[PDB]
Amino acid sequence: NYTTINYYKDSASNAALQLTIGNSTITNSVVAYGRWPEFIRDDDQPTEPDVATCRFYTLDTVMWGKESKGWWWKLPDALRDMGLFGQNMYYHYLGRSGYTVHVQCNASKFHQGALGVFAIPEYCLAGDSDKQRYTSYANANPGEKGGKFYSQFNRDTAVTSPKREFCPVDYLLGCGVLLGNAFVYPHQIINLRTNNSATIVLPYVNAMAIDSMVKHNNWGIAILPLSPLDFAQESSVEIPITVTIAPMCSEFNGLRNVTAPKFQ
Amino acid sequence: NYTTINYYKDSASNAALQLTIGNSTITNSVVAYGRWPEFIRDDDQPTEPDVATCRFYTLDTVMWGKESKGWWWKLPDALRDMGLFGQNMYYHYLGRSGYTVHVQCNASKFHQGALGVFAIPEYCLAGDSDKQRYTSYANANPGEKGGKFYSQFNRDTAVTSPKREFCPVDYLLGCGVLLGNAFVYPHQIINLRTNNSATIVLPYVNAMAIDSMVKHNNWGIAILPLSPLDFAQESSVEIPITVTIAPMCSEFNGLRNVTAPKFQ
Amino acid sequence: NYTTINYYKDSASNAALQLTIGNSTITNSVVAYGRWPEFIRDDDQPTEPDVATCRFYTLDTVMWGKESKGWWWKLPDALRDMGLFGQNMYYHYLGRSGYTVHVQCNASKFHQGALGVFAIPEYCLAGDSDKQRYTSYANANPGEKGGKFYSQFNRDTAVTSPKREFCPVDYLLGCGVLLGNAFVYPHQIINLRTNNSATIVLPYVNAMAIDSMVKHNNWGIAILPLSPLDFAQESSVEIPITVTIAPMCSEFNGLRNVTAPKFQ
Amino acid sequence: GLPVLNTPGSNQYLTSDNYQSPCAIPEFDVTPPIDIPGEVKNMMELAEIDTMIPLNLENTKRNTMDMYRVTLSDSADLSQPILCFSLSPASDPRLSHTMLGEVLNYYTHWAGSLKFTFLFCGSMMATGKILVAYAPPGAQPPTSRKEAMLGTHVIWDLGLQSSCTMVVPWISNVTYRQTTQDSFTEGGYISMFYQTRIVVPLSTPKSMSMLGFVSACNDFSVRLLRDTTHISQSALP
Amino acid sequence: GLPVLNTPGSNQYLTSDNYQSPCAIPEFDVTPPIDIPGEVKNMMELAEIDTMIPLNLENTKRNTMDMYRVTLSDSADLSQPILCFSLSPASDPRLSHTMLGEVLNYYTHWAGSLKFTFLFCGSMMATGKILVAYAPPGAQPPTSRKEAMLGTHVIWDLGLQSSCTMVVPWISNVTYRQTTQDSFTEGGYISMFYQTRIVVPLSTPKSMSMLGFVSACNDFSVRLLRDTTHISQSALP
Amino acid sequence: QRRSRSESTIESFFARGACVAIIEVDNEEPTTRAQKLFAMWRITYKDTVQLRRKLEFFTYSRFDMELTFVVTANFTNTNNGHALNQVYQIMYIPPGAPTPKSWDDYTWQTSSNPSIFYTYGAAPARISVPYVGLANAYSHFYDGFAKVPLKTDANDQIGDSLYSAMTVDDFGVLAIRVVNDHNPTKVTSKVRIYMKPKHVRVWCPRPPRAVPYYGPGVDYKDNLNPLSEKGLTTY
Amino acid sequence: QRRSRSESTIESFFARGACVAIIEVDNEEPTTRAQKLFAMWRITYKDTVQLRRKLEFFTYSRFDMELTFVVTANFTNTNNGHALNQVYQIMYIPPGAPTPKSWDDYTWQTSSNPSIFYTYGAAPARISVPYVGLANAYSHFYDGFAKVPLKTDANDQIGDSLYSAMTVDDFGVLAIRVVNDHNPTKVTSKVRIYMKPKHVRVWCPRPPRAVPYYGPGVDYKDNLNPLSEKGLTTY
Ligand SMILES: Cc1cc(CCCOc2c(C)cc(-c3noc(C(F)(F)F)n3)cc2C)on1
Ligand SMILES: Cc1cc(CCCOc2c(C)cc(-c3noc(C(F)(F)F)n3)cc2C)on1
Ligand SMILES: N[C@@H](CCC(=O)N[C@@H](CS)C(=O)NCC(=O)O)C(=O)O
Ligand SMILES: N[C@@H](CCC(=O)N[C@@H](CS)C(=O)NCC(=O)O)C(=O)O
Repeated sequence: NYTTINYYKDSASNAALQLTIGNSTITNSVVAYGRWPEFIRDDDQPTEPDVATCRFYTLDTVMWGKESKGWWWKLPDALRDMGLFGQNMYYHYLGRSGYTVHVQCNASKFHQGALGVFAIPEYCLAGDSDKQRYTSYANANPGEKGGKFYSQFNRDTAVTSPKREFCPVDYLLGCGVLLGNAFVYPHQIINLRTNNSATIVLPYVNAMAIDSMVKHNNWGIAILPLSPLDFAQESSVEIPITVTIAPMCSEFNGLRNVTAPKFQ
Repeated sequence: NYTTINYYKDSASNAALQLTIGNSTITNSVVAYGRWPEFIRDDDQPTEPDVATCRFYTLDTVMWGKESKGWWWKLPDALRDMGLFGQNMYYHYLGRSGYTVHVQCNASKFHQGALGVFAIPEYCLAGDSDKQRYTSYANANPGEKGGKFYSQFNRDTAVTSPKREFCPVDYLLGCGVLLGNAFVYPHQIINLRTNNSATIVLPYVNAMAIDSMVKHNNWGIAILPLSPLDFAQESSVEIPITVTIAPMCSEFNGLRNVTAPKFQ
Repeated sequence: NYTTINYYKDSASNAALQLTIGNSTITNSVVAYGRWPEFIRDDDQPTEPDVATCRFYTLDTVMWGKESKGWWWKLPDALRDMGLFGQNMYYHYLGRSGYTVHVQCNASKFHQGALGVFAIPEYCLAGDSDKQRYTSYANANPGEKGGKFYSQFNRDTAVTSPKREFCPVDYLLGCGVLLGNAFVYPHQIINLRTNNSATIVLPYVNAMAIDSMVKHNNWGIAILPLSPLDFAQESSVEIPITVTIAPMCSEFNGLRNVTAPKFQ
Repeated sequence: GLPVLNTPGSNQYLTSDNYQSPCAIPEFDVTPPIDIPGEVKNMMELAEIDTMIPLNLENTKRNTMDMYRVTLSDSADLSQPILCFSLSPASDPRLSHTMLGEVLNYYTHWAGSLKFTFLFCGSMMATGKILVAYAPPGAQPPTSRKEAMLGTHVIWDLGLQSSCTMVVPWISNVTYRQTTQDSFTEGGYISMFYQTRIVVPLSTPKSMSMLGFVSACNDFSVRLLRDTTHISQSALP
Repeated sequence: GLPVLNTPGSNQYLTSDNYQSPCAIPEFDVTPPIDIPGEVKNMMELAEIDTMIPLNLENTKRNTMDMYRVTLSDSADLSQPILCFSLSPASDPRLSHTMLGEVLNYYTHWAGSLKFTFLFCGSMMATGKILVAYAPPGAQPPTSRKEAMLGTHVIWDLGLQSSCTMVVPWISNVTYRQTTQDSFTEGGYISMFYQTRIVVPLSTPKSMSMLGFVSACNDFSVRLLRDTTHISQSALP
Repeated sequence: QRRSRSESTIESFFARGACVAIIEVDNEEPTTRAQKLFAMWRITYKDTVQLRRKLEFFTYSRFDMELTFVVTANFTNTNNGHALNQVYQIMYIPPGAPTPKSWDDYTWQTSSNPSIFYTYGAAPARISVPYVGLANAYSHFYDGFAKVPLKTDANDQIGDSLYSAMTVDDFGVLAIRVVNDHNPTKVTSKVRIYMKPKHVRVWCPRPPRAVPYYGPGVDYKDNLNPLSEKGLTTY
Repeated sequence: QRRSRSESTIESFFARGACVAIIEVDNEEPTTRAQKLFAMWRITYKDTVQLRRKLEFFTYSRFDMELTFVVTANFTNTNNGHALNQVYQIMYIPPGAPTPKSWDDYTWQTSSNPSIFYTYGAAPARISVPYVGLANAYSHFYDGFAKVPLKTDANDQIGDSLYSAMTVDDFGVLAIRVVNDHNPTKVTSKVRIYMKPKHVRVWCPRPPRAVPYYGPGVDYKDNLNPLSEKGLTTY
């Protein structure tokens, strides 16, 4: 074989069913990257509410019709005002947690339509102005209500009082990539002719073992209608969509006074 | 001895009688390159008509006189309309086969003359115009009839309606090489004073294990009079020449609808 | 010791009494380079006349006086017309042979003088004109008679009909080197006060194992008076000198028709 | 010192070379890594993931969500194909911008089998049968079911199964195919036809949508890395 | 670092050198080979294949088929030679353009024996005898049968055998001969004569043709590769 | 044998040098008005688009770096004289270190900062750098801010920060100058920087960019119609 | 000993560098009219005749390649000034990759395409290439077409193709430019490419060309009388 000896001392120089959680119960699931949520490994005492925070919280129901273009949420932003989980978030400097997301949508055998649910790590969205990275904290953290997609890019032509809001586009996924490839991310498809619910399990993903839960969002959830809703020969159709999220294996550290962000 | 060590990881960087086949019988032979036809080795299920295609087919007889300059055929082009072999050719995308060629020419003890039969792999012929590689598919695939050689280069001086035909030259072998060296190829000599027939066995030769039989011809057969025909003190002499070809170890793959080339 | 490794694959790149022969008898000898004549080693059947060609032939006698400057002969040229040796020379393309040379010169106790006999391999002589290497074949192969030396260079100032002859000079040995160093070659000295004959044995010397005997001469014989001849108080003195040469271990090959050079 | 001789190629910079160079920050304490989910070892792993195909690239539907949907109806012409395209994973516009196509556009040669999936998004009360056919190259592209059924084909029942999968195997004369358009290395054709028609009862939609996905198999390989044409630049920041 | 001293020849490009250079396409998956008939290991193998000799290079027959044919007749002058040439495989016009000559024109030195074959293409009713002679160099080229028969020769009977073979052995003073014309390395002469005349019965052709072939033997070698004069160029595409 | 995937590995996928910076430096007589006697470049891989697009296939990465420098010089006028061979100084300034304000200030003493001296006409310069990430891996995408506005803040600018940005200064800068004094004739020069990742690990594959980049972020402005027209039933 | 056939082997027969390409590149001020600021050469061995004739002794071949580049520059005028040493960029563009339209477009970033930067006055550049054939061996002769016309085709141009050709684009191209900006004086340069096969295997020996080449194919136009005159009974 060919001979090789490394000269320098540095390595760089070298040549190259029912699910019950806590006091909540909901009656196949998808695990992101095949990794179940877990606590920090062996390699300041953390606080861990075993059941006061690891349970299912239900968000506000939304309506799906013939003109809906999609919805998106950010985690852990969406759960900032849910029981003691939010209190622990705002009373500590460092936090960590995984999630279990459950999407519910029921219809009849005479309806038709398909929804795509995508879980995206580090889901960064585009703005609505010539200025770059000018979106504000308040607009980037809607909370429980979340946001919506659009079919076109509407530039905010107002220099007097810029809105500083996102302008996602459905077929660009709001980030400049084609929607067809979004299936690279963890995903589920709800087809009304086969099923009525979707489930995803998300572990903690980040470049650090633990990070602030207030200034950084680890996950994004996007729901988009792949096929339009229809029902018999009716002009208008509307059905509800519900989202339920459960924290799992949550840890907090850095206890001090409480944080009170200015949301408008 | 001298010392040498290879440094780079890449190898390129390193310093440098009766013969019966199927339902046919014909009453010494030459094997090209000393390799008998064989099926593909171990290294989509192929179709293989054992006897419906591996048999002797006889082409149209030609006449040899005192002014004949030669004849040429292309394989597998010449057998495109022979029984089920052609049907398999045009019903499949990939084909493979070897051949057995038998040339027959009989005369009397008072005749004299010599024929040279040459089997050429990748037999590419020259055109008849200033434009390069402008010959058409129809003219390059004559079929059973085949083509003929010429004693001089006749340029096609017609830009209105170019013929787009080959213009082979006998002493240049139709490809820009001297005829005397054509014996480098597999060959036979029919001398009327010793024998009356020739036989050659051709294996499958190509850069690929299997290839299309419609857009590529693997073999060419060339017959040329090395010595002119003569008989007693007669002014005109004509005798027949016959060619019989048998496919051997033929395989086909890629079954779909039938292909119908436009031959004029 | 110092370390060295050869890198390139090529070696060049690497850093650096009575003597009876056949039917002849003649009543100390010198062997050139201490090598006796021998036949070709183990490393077309040659012809070898064992005794029809290996015998003593006597040339024409010459006269030595007070003004003689020397004589020279070329071998095998001098024996081209001696019995069957010449016939074998001219009937074959390749020849090989060694020689035994015997020089005879007798006088009285009252004479004085000294002769030097030199055997020279590849004895090339100088011309007699401004043109270089312009000597003719006929003049360069005198034969039995041989040639003579001169005490000065006589230029042939005749462009109309150049002679194309050698012009040897005694003190330059006819080749541009001082005579005193000619003793580097195999040599003998005949001093009239001690002896009267000389003998030399010459093996076959050439860059090839065998070569043509017609266009190339392997040996040259030169006889020069080192001391002038004298006798009592006489004005004129002349004595005879005789030369006898015997081929030894002669081989021939390449039999065809006979060669007839044009000697004038 | 030690004698040496300089050979051709000295003092040149080849961007694909692999040599050793000095480190400008010696004795640096590198931060240790952690186990992050989603590690990737090979780019082919990305090409094995199914992604939607923009089948409908009509003028008014391209660059829009509807380009991912193919319409099906109970009153369609049963003698005409539903969709047709060519087996050019990197050059065909309908396959070039998929993840498989994006990966292939960084390479020059490709080989292997492909997997196509079709999803039916109608009502549970709809029924029908479809024929999905692949034809190797060499002959006329199929224009009718009779021609298509002579090649490789699969029959799909909508009622029993809402999704269908067809594997296109590797059948070629050369060992590798080019990622650019070239007749000498054409791959074949893919077509779809109605075996039976779509039947729906009353009070049910008569029109529905179908989706398509493509992916590579474990016997897929690429060769000769090269730059892509999907990104450009006109000015430097 | 390590002290070094640069020697003469550094930073030069010799076209016949053999060094290592970096690879511009690392980690390439090469297509494996297959067993293709007709593999060649040495160029001498091509020189051992017999090929026709254009013996008749007359003005009106050169560059034509008839240049490969030598005429024989029953009324020819029995005292004159049929054909004559010199043993110069690479420089003689009648041997230079043969396969042996083409191979030799790429080299400077050659050595070894040669094989000549002659084929008779008359009728079965014709009979005769021929003498084929080789003469080593040094003497006058033979002009009559009496001179030719003194050298190497073979007697050929047309009736019994239609083909004859003569082996010219290696007989030379130097170990290698030049591929160019030079009197110091001349090879000899080849001649043909009628031993008896050609006899034919009535109702039979009186004229016939003969063909010639040449090849090398297993004891043939070449040396000092060089460019050939059989191909030229005047403009670049 | 069977086909292999040797060249589709991450290491093979990133085993090429890519340009990331073209920097202009001039040698001439200093004057009152603005000049390019020394240049400062902020380190980043987003100036170009090829390596950026290749890297953005994944969310997280961890690798070492190899940097190569190619220098090309030329004249500007032809009636001022000639010049002798020049020497270029390249200094790395990490965050917090003092920055030059002139081509001949004390900061060029480089007592602690690493520096390279390059002689024109020699082989292109080359160095290697280890992984210098504060966290356990590099983050190509960061959904968050560096500050959080608070209700008790006096004004709204206290907590304002750019979206999807970690640090104002990251990885420092490179300062390039010509050490030689000024000849009577001006001489211009360009330095091209080529970057090659080594020992690469990646996580969380991501779909590639489909529309032209617009700034360091994921924003898009123009050319939002990449796909072309084709027939539904057209081969 | 006995004579050997060491130098008549295939490897020894092809163990020499042969020129295949001479390419002209100029450095000057860009202008509206046509210029040679960057050159693109299509890879092939048929531009010259020596290596082509040597290779065409056989029908099939399989080998790796060694490429060497020799660069020679000169001036054109003598009343414009002088120039500094130049740097040349050579980039390999495989089929399907974007091609440059100017000497300073984004395509020169060479994020994935291999490239060589050469400094004038140094040793000639050199690289090696493996066997990159799609099939199991290279085909010097191909008797066939790439398309087959069909009776159902709308027109005759659908199935028309050149005889004895496989692919329109094979092996890609090489793009050569001068990285340095333009001096006031124009400078011309020529790049000569030399090719050496290595690890050679061949199949199906073929008689050599006897008449001048005419195009990439086997066509012949002029000089069809190679042999000279000689006497039948003349030694
Ligand atoms: C992700 C990612 C990684 C990087 C670049 C990190 C390396 O940054 C550098 C560079 C480009 C050069 C030097 C450097 N060290 O020494 C020199 C000098 F000597 F050339 F000046 N330059 C040091 C660092 C940390 O940017 N984004
Ligand atoms: C038969 C036959 C073989 C060939 C040439 C095949 C090799 O083609 C090349 C060449 C000539 C150069 C490169 C190349 N790789 O890198 C470079 C660069 F770095 F110099 F740009 N050039 C790559 C291939 C495939 O052409 N005909
Ligand atoms: N003299 C002509 C021809 C130059 C040329 O390119 N010649 C070719 C052969 S026609 C060649 O290979 N020349 C040798 C070389 O320059 O390497 C010119 O200068 O344009
Ligand atoms: N032609 C313009 C653009 C030059 C330029 O910097 N081009 C960029 C891409 S927009 C590039 O990478 N060019 C190739 C290079 O010079 O390395 C100029 O000269 O200012």
